[PDB]
Amino acid sequence: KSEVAHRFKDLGEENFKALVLIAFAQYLQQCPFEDHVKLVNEVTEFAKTCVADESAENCDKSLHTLFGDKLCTVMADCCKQEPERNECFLQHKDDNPNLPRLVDVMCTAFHDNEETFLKKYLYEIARRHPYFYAPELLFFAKRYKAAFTECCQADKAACLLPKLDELRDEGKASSAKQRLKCASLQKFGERAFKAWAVARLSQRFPKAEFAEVSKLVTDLTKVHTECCHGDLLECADDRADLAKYICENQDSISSKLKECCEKPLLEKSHCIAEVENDEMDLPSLAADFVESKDVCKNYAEAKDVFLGMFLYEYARRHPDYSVVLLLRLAKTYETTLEKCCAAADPHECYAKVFDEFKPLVEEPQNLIKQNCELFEQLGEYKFQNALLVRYTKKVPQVSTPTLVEVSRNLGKVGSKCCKHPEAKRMPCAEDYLSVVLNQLCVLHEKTPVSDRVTKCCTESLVNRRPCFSALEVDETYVPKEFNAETFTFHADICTLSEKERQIKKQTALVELVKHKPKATKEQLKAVMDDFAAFVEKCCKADDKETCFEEGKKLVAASQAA
Repeated sequence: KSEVAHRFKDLGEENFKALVLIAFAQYLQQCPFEDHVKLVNEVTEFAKTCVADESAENCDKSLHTLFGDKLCTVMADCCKQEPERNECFLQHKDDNPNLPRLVDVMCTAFHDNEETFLKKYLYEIARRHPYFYAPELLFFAKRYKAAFTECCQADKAACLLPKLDELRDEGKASSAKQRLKCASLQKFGERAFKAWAVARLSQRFPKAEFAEVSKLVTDLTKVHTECCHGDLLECADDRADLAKYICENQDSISSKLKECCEKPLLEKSHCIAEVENDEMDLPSLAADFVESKDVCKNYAEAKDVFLGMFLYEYARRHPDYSVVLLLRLAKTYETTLEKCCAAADPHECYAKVFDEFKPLVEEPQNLIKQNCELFEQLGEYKFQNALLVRYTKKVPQVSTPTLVEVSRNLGKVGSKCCKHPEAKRMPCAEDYLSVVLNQLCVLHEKTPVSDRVTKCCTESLVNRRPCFSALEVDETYVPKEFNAETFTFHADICTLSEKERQIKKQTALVELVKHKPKATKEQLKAVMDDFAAFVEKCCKADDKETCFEEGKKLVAASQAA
């Protein structure tokens, strides 16, 4: 009885009220910080009475009832009964909240109140990332404190920032990768997430057999179902159970995790999550899945088991393949079996399934090869502008900030993965590609404006990237005329850093392409540099922001091109 006392004893108090603070902030993202900490205090106070005795007044209540009840003491449409009032809080999670505020003298605030500083960090991140992996957010919290426990007491802004530039970089990656996990579980189903897990684990532990891989998949599926559904306490508990289930059966999984298990709890599960693939002779995979005469009857007797074995055996031999490609081949193998098993001569039909896999393998290899060549031709900034143009052409109805954020992240994928050896570059490039594309989909789903985005985002998870790749120019889009909210500049841009000055210039490039999505050539190259020189000139000028006159001036010169 009393699930709150179960999780309080299993997780401890410190991790308890931190996870409870992440949950309320991800549900009600617009409430002030000091209102949540008081709710956490009253919830943590009630939990200790249930730890004192599991059968008090309301201990036996669900965690949905306990959390939902006091979520509503201070959206009021939802606060209906529990089998429904909890779902109402879920579909109101805002992936793009109207929040704006995301300095070595702030390091003072750390030393004035180390605790409130760290918990306000959890509050600000969780409310802007309502699907953040909460057990992993505790890890960034410890790493946040850890960094401040080293460089905040000679040259502060020299030890802090190189670590406060790697953590936040991992933070954006962590929230985006987890957002894809939640989308696959909630939009595409448990079967889709388990298929992704089977391929991911088979690549990672190719020495582990189909039993333990299937075992770890089932546990991993329950972990992320709870977290994405808002069951943060059970999710952190089960994540600790699974991380400790490994290590105890390490040699039956992979001989490469030993230096991760002597590590503390939050860093050991983060270690196992960031472990690289184990070491990869096996029989020909065509024998059991292609050339055997019993392929159709084995497939019909146990469909998902047969498909899982195929994905496990294929992924265990191809760590050079992306996970999304392996899922793509498994989908093709399923579709081919469905068609040829029902045909006249099935054996001669599905015996060609490896020939149709050939273009599906070469397509991402060619795409990454060409775009990494384009990256090395332009550098990251110009590669971002090239992708900016490319994607505003595909889907010009998408909001300009969304197109700028997606295209800039696509450029970051090139800077990171194109330097890798080809034996690990496609897993990097293509799987991060699906992560960034999922960002576009969830941001567009909040305010759908383009049926082309909607179709590619809802067609199929594995065909998402090929769907977007096939787009070129939206031939039905009517050009947008320039307005006041679109094109005005002033001299406040010169006080900006080098990064947000480029983002401003990249914001205007999107509006350029929206003004005429057919222009392209490198006619857009001339305009983008006409705007660049326009900013450099008026920033170094001798005036009172009266230069930024030249606005109506060179804009017309770009209507000439």
